[PDB]
Amino acid sequence: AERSLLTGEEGWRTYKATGPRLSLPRLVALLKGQGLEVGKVAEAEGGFYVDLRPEARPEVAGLRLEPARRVEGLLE
RNA sequence: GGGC
Repeated sequence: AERSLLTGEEGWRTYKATGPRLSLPRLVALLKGQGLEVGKVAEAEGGFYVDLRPEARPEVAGLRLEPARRVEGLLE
């Protein structure tokens, strides 16, 4: 009863990540460093969308994270 | 499906 906005797959919640010196590998490193499991990541004009577990409550210093309402500005 |  909870699906990724990037994939369709159940068990994910899509977040928008923004911040300075952002890049895919660094983003993935910061998250996994907090012991979070990381699903699909996709780059957008204003940052990255990243899938996380719905029960996870992610706090990562240096980044702003918020549940994505709409997915927009994907580089594709 | 990815480790500054």
